[PDB]
Amino acid sequence: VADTDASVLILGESGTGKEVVARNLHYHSKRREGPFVPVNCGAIPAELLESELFGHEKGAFTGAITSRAGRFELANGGTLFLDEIGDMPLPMQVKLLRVLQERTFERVGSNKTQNVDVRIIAATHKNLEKMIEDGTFREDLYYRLNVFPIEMAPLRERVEDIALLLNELISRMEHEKRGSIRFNSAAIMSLCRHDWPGNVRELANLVERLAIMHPYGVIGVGELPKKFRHV
Amino acid sequence: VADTDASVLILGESGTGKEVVARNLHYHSKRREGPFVPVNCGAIPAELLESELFGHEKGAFTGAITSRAGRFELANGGTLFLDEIGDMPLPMQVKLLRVLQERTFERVGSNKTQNVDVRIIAATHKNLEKMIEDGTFREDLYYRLNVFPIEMAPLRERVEDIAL
Amino acid sequence: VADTDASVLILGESGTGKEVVARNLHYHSKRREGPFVPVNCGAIPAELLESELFGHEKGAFTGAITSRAGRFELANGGTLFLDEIGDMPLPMQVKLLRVLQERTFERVGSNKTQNVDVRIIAATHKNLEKMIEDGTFREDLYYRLNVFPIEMAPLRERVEDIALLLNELISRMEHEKRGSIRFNSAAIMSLCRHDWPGNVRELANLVERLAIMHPYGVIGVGELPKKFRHV
Amino acid sequence: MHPVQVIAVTGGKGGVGKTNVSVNLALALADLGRRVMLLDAALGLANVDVLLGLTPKRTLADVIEGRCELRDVLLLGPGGVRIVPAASGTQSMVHLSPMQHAGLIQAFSDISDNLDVLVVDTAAGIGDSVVSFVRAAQEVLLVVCDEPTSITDAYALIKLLNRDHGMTRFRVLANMAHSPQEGRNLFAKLTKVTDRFLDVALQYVGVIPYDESVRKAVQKQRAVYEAFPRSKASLAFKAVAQKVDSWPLPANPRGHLEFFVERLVQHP
Amino acid sequence: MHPVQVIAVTGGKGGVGKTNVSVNLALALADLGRRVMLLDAALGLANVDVLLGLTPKRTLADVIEGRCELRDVLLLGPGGVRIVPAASGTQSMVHLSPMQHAGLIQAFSDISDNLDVLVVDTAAGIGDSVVSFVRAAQEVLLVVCDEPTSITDAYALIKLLNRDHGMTRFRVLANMAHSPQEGRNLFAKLTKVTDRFLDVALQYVGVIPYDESVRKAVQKQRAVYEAFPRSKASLAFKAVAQKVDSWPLPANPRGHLEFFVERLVQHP
Ligand SMILES: Nc1ncnc2c1ncn2[C@@H]1O[C@H](COP(=O)(O)OP(=O)(O)CP(=O)(O)O)[C@@H](O)[C@H]1O
Ligand SMILES: Nc1ncnc2c1ncn2[C@@H]1O[C@H](COP(=O)(O)OP(=O)(O)CP(=O)(O)O)[C@@H](O)[C@H]1O
Ligand SMILES: [Mg+2]
Ligand SMILES: [Mg+2]
Repeated sequence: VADTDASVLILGESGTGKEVVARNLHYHSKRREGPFVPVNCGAIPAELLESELFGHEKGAFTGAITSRAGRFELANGGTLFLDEIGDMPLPMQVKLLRVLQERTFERVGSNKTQNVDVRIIAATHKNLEKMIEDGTFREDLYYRLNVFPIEMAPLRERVEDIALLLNELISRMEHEKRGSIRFNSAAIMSLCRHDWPGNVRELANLVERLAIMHPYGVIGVGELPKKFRHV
Repeated sequence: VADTDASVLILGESGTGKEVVARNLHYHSKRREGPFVPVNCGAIPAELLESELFGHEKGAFTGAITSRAGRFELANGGTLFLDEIGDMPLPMQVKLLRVLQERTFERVGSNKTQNVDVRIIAATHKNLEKMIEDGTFREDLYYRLNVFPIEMAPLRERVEDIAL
Repeated sequence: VADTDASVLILGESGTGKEVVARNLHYHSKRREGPFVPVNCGAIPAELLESELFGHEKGAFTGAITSRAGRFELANGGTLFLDEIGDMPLPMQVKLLRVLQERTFERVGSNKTQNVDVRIIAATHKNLEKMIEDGTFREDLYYRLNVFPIEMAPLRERVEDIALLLNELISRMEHEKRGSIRFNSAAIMSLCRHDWPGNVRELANLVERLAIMHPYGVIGVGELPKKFRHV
Repeated sequence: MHPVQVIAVTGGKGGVGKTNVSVNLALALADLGRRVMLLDAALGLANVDVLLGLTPKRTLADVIEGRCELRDVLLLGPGGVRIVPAASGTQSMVHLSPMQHAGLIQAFSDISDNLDVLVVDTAAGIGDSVVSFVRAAQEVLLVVCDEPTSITDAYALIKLLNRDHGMTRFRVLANMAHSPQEGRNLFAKLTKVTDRFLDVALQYVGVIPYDESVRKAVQKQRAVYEAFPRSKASLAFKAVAQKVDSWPLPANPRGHLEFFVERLVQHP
Repeated sequence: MHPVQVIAVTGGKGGVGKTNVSVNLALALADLGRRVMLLDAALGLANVDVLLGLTPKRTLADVIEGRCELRDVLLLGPGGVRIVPAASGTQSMVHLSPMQHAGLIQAFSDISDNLDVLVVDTAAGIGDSVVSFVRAAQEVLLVVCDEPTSITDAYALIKLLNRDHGMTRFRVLANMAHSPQEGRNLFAKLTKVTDRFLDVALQYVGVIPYDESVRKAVQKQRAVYEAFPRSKASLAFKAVAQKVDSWPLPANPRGHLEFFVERLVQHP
């Protein structure tokens, strides 16, 4: 997908690291000079998602003292990263499909159509098909987006990868002069036998916690938190 | 316009009698056996116009105990009379233009597109152009509707008809 | 953890002494000379939390009659202790995450962005992980606040410390001048044989109650008010 | 600069003498030598100005309606006590949103001269305004009379505060008692009920005797402390004020909204 | 079948004896031979049951929370008077929406046996609940004492009702007066203020003397009419009840919400 400008759908559980994949695709494609605008559809309130993604003009709603422009126009000539697209409501799904195909959208309080050239990299953690037979996600939108799918597996299904991830985390933590830690075989094996809900964020958070706890020392099974210890 | 199935825009002040003109066009066209469904946009609250015009399915909103179907499907094979279309908000205008051209619409709480064959006779009493330069009415919708305009004059400009 | 600038989350049960831990962390940090601003999210109505944390201008809502500084600005140069973070509403969770990430916030009814450098110490008695599982708490805010968790233990699990706590509580009453009181060995043993829900809160409440009720007295087995004797 | 002590006079039962206790306690505390501000939390119906004989040109209704700020509605009352007047039957003060109470409490932080006394005379009942003004105060003084209705009302207020806000420390003052043993017995009954159902700390403050000099003062629209400074009620108020002045000053802010959080944050 | 007379006992000032007047008037009107229902509109804090010594198993909190209907919360009180009990410090009754007050008033139409007496004991203050229960009643009886604060509060309630609801007819009853001339003078002062600022009709009902038998009855948790039926207060209540029974019955419904609109519509 790197050399092709096409809409991407990244499938993976929460915390797998989809934003870095989106940034890697953006900065090494024809958009590398274009803006990268990340938006989390779960952060904006449902009543403000329209104004956030499309923008609004003067007096659009009570509190619209300025003509703030939306995320799509900020991503013109760049890439817009939709994260957890599954909670986005149905009318907004129809307008997103309109942006994807008809390359047009409407501001809030405006009576004109605007054309923007953006690349949409969508991310979600819900089974979109099951939502389709539940009557909650748009089926046509699902086919439009799942042309180039990236399935990012949980860390509990690639446990033998933990050592390399620890090397990368500790390497960055050393580059920023924030300390270093070292594990023995027992600690790494114990970590490999963990369920890891919140995979990579759990791993990074644990690394930071251990750097605070045991700086410049050897980490064993005893020095790991109780929830990580295993026999 | 009687022998042609095309969208009609009736321009006139309030109380000029646009409903009877719409009924005359409907009952003497190819829709004579089809339903005639009148809807006054100003009557439905602005928060319920979506559900009233397009319908909704189970649990669409708090209070949706039934899957009531909208006005457009009731007018399938007939005519829908939009009265005072000028107060209808902009997103509704975009969806109305979509119904007019693409012949498709979406219910509330539904994830499928429905096709209906209806004839739209729009009525308004506001200067739609002045609303266009005021940034309140859709300009493309105005061109789509004003292909067959009927300008119903006020009684004060046709006073010699009062006897009849 | 006290010598570093990191987000601390204090986990335990109700009345386990989290504010004491937070104050000790603040006093043994680089921010000793700064302020300590506590915020209880379960003692402020949901509609008031935003105005209390961020401040407001002269007119922002139907009750704002003056412009005041919020508790983020009050904590500038110090630490902000958010107690009972679990009952914070979800929109306020989103806004708190945005403030913590961007390090900037805006008063309600204002468009001027202000920067504040504060240390966040949050406290919880609810099982957060279960709350993310039910979707009543945000996982991203959770992992921003959980850089260093400190788990406090119930008084029923540290029964041998009750006498020392009693002496400490009586000690602080010498400084806050509401009297003094002494205990008997049988009374201490009876207290040690108690379940103690709301551990330190009930211990302090009982000591206050017995001090005001019988000042400068001695407490026997029958001196205790109710449900504190154990055969 | 110092923390400011805030005293909320309450009790739930109407006609127990909350306003009289507030005014006379403020006057006595000013007599001991403190700069005292008295706030009439009876926002819909003003009685502090009526008892003191004041006719304010501008009240808190002007503050909430925005015609004037908070500093210019202060009145110099008897004994040097500064009074914040409330409205009397104004349509904009009958019932206020919690947001408005929060704004009014927060706006009091503009005042930085009083010597750690701010007496808040709450309204009758256990309503939202009363609870809001009690929770914002460091000390909660309950005025109770030796009647089953007054005991029940005070117990209900204590139960509400303890159950829904976790308060455990309450001060109790007996009013219109015909003997000191009457006040002691009234405290015994109230503590008996609370002990039987709750786990809270009640501290006896004192007793204000039934005195007709108070009635003459009310008829004269002046305060019993200044109109009849040698009466039994005046001496009881002086004793209570001496006891109140010995209360421990606040030292640490709490998580909820309260008066003068600025002084509780910066000073430590 | 007949229209039902509804009497709202009010006065704004707390501790003027609204509950005592309500209870004793109810028992006296039952003595004259009417089927009387007494409602404790003090929804957050119940005092009718306290003064009468009742311990209800189900109260109005159970009605609003939906555990039971309205008929099964009735209690047979002294003298055959049927009591509707209120809650005491229940979180679901501290403050209710106007919709809830409307529903509770409308639900009373299920009762079709009382002989045109329904006494409504409003709470202290001029709040929304008090105004809702006063406007829904045919007769408005204001209990006033000979104090500047009581006169000011009664005038404020009258001014509120007249300005924002157009009410013009008010009954005034003096309580805790030490002479009949005291009651006459109190009425004179109240009418002087009202005539100076308003155009309303005040009708003097009578005077209830200051009597310590009332205090003994409250201490005994019984009513002064039944505990001390030969006291001055009991005789005054009997005279007032005889005067109240001579009031004209309602004949035509008004446009707003009020008790028993059904009987006011069908009967004419
Ligand atoms: N110590 C005392 N001795 C004698 N009478 C007293 C008294 N304290 C109060 N009273 C009487 O009680 C009346 C009511 O006093 P006050 O107005 O302070 O009570 P309160 O604050 O409970 C009224 P509300 O509840 O409406 O605010 C006084 O005007 C007086 O008649
Ligand atoms: N005529 C009278 N003589 C003696 N005492 C009287 C009296 N009228 C009322 N009282 C006393 O007034 C006190 C309060 O009476 P009551 O409870 O009826 O008042 P109220 O209902 O107006 C207070 P609230 O409005 O706050 O509920 C009691 O001590 C009662 O005995
Ligand atoms: Mg008062
Ligand atoms: Mg009462």
